[PDB]
Amino acid sequence: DFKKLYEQILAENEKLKAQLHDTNMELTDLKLQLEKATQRQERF
Amino acid sequence: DFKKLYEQILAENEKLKAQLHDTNMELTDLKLQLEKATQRQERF
Repeated sequence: DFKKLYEQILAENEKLKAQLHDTNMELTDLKLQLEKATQRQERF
Repeated sequence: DFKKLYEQILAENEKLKAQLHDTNMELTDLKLQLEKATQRQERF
């Protein structure tokens, strides 16, 4: 009856790991386009 | 013990909810300014 609570939140938690990574890949495309569009900030 | 079972995954699910939201807003920042032909951003 609690085995399912584990399954529900963990299924979502996995998805949250994947969707963040997906939104990070867009953000990484955008920092790449940044340093191509301009000089960009040189923190690293 | 199952009360912690919920809280362990759900606290991580919370963390994931927060950081994704930040990556969404800063992606919308990065996207907006980028194509506007930006120089620098603050993000965080």
